[PDB]
Amino acid sequence: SEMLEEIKRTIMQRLPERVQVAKVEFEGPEVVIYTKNPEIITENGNLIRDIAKDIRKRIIIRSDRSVLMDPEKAIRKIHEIVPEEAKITNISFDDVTCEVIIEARKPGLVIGKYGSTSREIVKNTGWAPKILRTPPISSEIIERIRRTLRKNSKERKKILQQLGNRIHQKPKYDNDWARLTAMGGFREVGRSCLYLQTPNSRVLLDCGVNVAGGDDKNSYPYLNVPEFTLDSLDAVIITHAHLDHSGFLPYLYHYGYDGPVYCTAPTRDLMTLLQLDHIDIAHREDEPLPFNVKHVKKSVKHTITLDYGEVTDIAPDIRLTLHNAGHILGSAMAHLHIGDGQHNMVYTGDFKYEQSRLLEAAANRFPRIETLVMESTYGGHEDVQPSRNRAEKELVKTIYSTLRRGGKILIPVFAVGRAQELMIVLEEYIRTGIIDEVPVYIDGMIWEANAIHTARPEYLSKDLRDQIFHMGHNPFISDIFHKVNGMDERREIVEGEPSIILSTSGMLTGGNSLEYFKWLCEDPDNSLVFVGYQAEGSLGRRIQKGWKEIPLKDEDDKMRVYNVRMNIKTIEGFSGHSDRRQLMEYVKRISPKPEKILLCHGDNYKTLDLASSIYRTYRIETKTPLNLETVRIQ
Amino acid sequence: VSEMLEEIKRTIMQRLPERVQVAKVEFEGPEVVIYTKNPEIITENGNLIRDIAKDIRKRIIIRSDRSVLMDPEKAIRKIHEIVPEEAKITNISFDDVTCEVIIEARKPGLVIGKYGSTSREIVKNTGWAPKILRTPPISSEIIERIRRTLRKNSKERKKILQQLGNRIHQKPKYDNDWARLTAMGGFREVGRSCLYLQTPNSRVLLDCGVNVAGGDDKNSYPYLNVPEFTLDSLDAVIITHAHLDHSGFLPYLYHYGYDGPVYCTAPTRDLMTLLQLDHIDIAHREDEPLPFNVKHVKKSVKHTITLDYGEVTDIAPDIRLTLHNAGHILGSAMAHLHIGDGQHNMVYTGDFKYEQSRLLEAAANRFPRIETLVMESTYGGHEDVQPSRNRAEKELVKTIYSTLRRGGKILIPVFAVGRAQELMIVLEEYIRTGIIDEVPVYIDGMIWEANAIHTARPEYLSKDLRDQIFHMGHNPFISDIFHKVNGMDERREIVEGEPSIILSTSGMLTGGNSLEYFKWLCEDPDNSLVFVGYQAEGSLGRRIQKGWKEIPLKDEDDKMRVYNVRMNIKTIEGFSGHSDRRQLMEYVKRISPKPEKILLCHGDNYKTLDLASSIYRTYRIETKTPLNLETVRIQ
Ligand SMILES: [K+]
Ligand SMILES: [K+]
Ligand SMILES: [Zn+2]
Ligand SMILES: [Zn+2]
Ligand SMILES: [Zn+2]
Ligand SMILES: [Zn+2]
Ligand SMILES: [Zn+2]
Repeated sequence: SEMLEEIKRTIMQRLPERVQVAKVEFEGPEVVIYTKNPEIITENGNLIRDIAKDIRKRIIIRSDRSVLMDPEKAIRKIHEIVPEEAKITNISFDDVTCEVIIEARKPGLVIGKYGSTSREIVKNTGWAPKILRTPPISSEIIERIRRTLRKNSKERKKILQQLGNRIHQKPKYDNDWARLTAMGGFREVGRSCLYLQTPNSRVLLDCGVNVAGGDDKNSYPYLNVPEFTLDSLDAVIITHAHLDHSGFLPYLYHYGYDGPVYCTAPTRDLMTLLQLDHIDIAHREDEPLPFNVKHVKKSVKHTITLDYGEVTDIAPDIRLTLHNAGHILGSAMAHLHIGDGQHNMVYTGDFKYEQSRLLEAAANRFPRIETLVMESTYGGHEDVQPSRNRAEKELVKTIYSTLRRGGKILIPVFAVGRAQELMIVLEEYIRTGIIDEVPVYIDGMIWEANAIHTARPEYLSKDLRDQIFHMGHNPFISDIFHKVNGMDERREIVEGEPSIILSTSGMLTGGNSLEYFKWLCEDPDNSLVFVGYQAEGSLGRRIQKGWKEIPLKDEDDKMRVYNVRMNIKTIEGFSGHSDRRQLMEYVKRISPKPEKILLCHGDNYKTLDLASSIYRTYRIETKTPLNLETVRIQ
Repeated sequence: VSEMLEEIKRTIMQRLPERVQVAKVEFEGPEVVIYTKNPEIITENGNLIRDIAKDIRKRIIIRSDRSVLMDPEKAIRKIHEIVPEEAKITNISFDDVTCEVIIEARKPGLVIGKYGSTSREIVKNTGWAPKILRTPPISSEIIERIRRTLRKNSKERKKILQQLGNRIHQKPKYDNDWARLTAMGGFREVGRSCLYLQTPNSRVLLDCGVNVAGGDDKNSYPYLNVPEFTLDSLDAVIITHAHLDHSGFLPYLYHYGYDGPVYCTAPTRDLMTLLQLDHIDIAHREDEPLPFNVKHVKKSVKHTITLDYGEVTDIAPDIRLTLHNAGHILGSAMAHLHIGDGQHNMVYTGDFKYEQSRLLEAAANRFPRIETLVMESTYGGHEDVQPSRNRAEKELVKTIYSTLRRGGKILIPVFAVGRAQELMIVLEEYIRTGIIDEVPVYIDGMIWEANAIHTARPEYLSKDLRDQIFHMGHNPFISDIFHKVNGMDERREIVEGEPSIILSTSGMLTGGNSLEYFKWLCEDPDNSLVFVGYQAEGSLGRRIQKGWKEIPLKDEDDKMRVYNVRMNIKTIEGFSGHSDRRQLMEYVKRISPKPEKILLCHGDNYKTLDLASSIYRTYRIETKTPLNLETVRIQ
């Protein structure tokens, strides 16, 4: 409140009057300078950056509300100076960031050669143009998120006002120490949740849920831990959108959390999609779910989207940076700069240290690092996956076999994960004629997630991105695929001609895939293909492990015993997690060599296995904490 | 007040005869107290009482109701009637809380009377319960001061127990799915021993010490600023032994609003308060801040509950505590915590010597069900094997007779309680025999006052020594050999005087009287210094022990002055109150039930890891060596 004034005074004393400052706000992680002279934005903020580096802050310049053009009139002036050439799809406005969102067929000519066209836009309207390429298909989810954000301007500004007020304070105490407390997904794969404590700050790294249909004592993170109180909590960071890592977030907002959430733009989008489906599933089966739609909305309002590499002040003593995890669209690793920096840490979350058809390999270059916290899903020597090539041949073989038998191939997948990777490869192999021309069916859920993909292309692999937006080969539109919604429709699918099915609930735990499974499991011609990791507990793993006598609800709700006779095939070398050797290589090749390693998100016996392996082959101390244990970082 | 309580009361009384004229049943601390209107029932060995006690697994105490207790003044009159004078009484005290009359006499057997006849009659006549004691050879200023405090706060103390008892005997709120221990001090170090046990229902501190090695606050005090620690949720504090590195921070808690109990042995409590008070006096005599005062030490006493070795006591709805002899110091204990269903119990050792000393019995190794064991590791690491004390004794005499005939004094710096006691015994015997030249040995007032407490708590001393003082009258703490030193003028007269033996307060040279004698005798080659206890990192003792000779400190007129050491520095290994490398190892072998997990504390970093490395390699038991803010899960 008072230390902030000194920050404001420093700005004004370093700035010319010509820059007509209206007010200086502390909005969230950043400092905002509002000017009554829009042309100032246009000029080089080099003097601005000189100030930013001087006070060690991020500084944004925007136009004051007074010098902003009425959106009505603002649109005319746009069409005036483009004009039709770069055919414009849509124009939107953002009352908070003072940006005009412009999506067009050819974004280049919205900008102008030396960025001169957009220069004219700001100079004439006062709006910062966000030049964006037209999405080949709109994503209902994003449209909704935008409506939420739009209609809640006033409220969002105050949240940012207050959040920023907490963030740029001088720390209350010295930074003697730092600690990490496990709260989930340790010596298990499930409720990934990690709790960082400073004498000043309390942050939660991931906040997930165990999807496996079991006890509450096994499905949720340990909030009942003495150290964790909700009021003390300064921020939640969400690596990627999988419910393993994000599913418990809406519970927090139900229990009265009032703070920020940080993640990549895709993460926020996918997250919302997955959580919303999680409501539809419970409403479908008549199961008491705690969080309503409202709690997802609150989550969205308090979410702060971050680009990869974008350094962010989230607490008086904590800078956050997100680096590409390359596991799922928008998946990220958290690098945390703590205090004086001498003891920084990195959390991986789920990651893959290999370029996929969809994503760029996980990052491995960072600022100074003391401690590394990595997943160990496929840890333990026995977990070397086969080469991408071999993995691909294997699939083709299975499908051809089924197709020749005249059957269908069911591949159960999460709405986002292996699904997209699978779609790229299948599209290609069919179109090329490596696989026989056969319809590939896809759950609305996956489809809707794909929409998000094409809409955040910057988060895809360069290779793929350029293939879509420069070469015009977009696999997700292909006539090969057919969108699926309604059990009514699905009935026809299973009764129809030999085909390939992608359906929701990655491990066969409820959802659509289960219903397909019911219909197809009793025919030896059909085959079930496993691609993702099958967690312990899940029916998927039970099936995989060889279980062939499964009891389920009937056409009505009658319990019926199902004698599985269909082919069960697991295809290794496709998972979103880096394999055993890749994990070990990731440690060999790091930015600064870490001095301590923690292992999480890993099956009990695989975690211990990797730990000794790492140490004996690299002589680096690795801790393998149990679920309620705490490790010191500083 | 509570329904769970009333239920117990009914079950108690429906199993009692009309003859037990029961006034009321109270829950007072860990125990259930039956007040009776018929004192003659106290007399009978409550065979039915103990039966009820085992059946409900609670501890039951019988007392006379305040109704049938005779006036204190009137009671005294009735007592002197029945001795009548032969067994010469020294002092008579009363305790409103326990309904107990305390009597110290020259001949206690005559106050009991054959067949307990006399004592029985005192109950019949006054309603008071006679606690009979022999009058100690020396009275303890500190023990008397405590007793006064307890008398003049009985009103409050009665209420304190009533609430505490009310909290303890409740049904556990949540299941006992998990248990965990947070290191808060004295881990990978020796300094602020403090340990935080937490269940879903209960929060207990094991030890609460101060790193006497006075430096930064961030290094001297335990880490209470850990998120998981609240003072409002803390159910109990357990103090193993009176040493400041285990007990010195306790008064801070009460300063900062702690309202709960402290558990320990009677001598521990007494010794505690002595060292705690001395620590306060030292700071104020040396113009230095300390975040607690006398006021707070008094509060600490008010809330203290003393226990005997092997006394099972309900601490929390899901915790039972038993203290076992640690053999380290007078009253030194290990803690056995029976948690929940008892499947995942733990033991904390504190400091301990797994060997019989002249002064104390060997550290207990026999316990009921255990899963986790937390032991000290001061002398971990293969290098830290100590030679037999028979050798240490011989090697000590050698040094003495050398320095003594050279025209020099022998300085031994010791904490008021510790090696001082042991040393005095072995010293007394050797001069009396004539193995040592007869020279006067000077003691600091502090060690003397500590001794007083030793002779007042006989039952905690080794069986041998207990027998030799209280049945043979060979009390070594009386020998004309020793001289109590108070004031500064006496100390100067020893330095200029003719050579002899010195014992001075503050073990490793922190300050106090210990630093005074040093700044008088170190520049003389004739003199020498002997280390007998452990030397912690942040001390001058540790520096002088490792070969360092030059130091900067203050003079008479508080002047920054140089001090050059020419004297002999001889360390006598094989006398510390900590069991050495061989004994620590042996302890793990002979431990009653084999633990399935071991945590190491109170050890030097490199030694801790060394030991742990060897524990696992030898016995293949998981050993954790947690850093100072880490948490280990027990269940
Ligand atoms: K809590
Ligand atoms: K605290
Ligand atoms: Zn995961
Ligand atoms: Zn994931
Ligand atoms: Zn490109
Ligand atoms: Zn000790
Ligand atoms: Zn100690």
